[PDB]
Amino acid sequence: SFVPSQKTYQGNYGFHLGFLQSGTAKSVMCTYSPPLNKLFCQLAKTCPVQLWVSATPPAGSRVRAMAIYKKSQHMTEVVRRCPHHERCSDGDGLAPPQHLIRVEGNLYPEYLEDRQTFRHSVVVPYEPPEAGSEYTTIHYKYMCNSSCMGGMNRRPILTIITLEDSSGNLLGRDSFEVRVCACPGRDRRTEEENFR
Repeated sequence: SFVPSQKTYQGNYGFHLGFLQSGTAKSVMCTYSPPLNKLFCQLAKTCPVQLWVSATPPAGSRVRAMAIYKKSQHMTEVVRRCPHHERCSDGDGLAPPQHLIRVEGNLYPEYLEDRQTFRHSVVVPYEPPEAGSEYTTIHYKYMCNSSCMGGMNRRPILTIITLEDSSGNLLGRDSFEVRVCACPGRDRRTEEENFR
């Protein structure tokens, strides 16, 4: 499958991502590492992701989330949930069972499959920040740990977030690596130490 672009592009609206500082306590369900530009999260737990812009994009703007494998040998393979998780009864009535990335806390998600590449993505309308806020938050959930294919260790993934207009045209792009794991706080500390 043709590999989607992962090139960061702030664009005309200075679009980029942000993440709350969550620390590395073993109780943390989701934590982001700036040095690794990597999100560590527990299976099916909500992950707040921040959207920042220098100016509000036009009406009808949309935000798409798509996962792609990080290893070159895996890049052309569509990221899907493991057969077991897909068969698991955890559906919310909105997301097809095969989708790895889901949105929580948004009334308007659209779960899509590209007719050519077969890649999945989930899109929600872009909304400006709430009063007193400089960013907008979208809550994502990763519904599979890829345990059936060697886990995140063998099958690391990246999430590509794109700001788009109502017709699907690119307005901005950013991305981050994601590791679904048992103890996010522990994994981050270990990987950051290893990085050093």
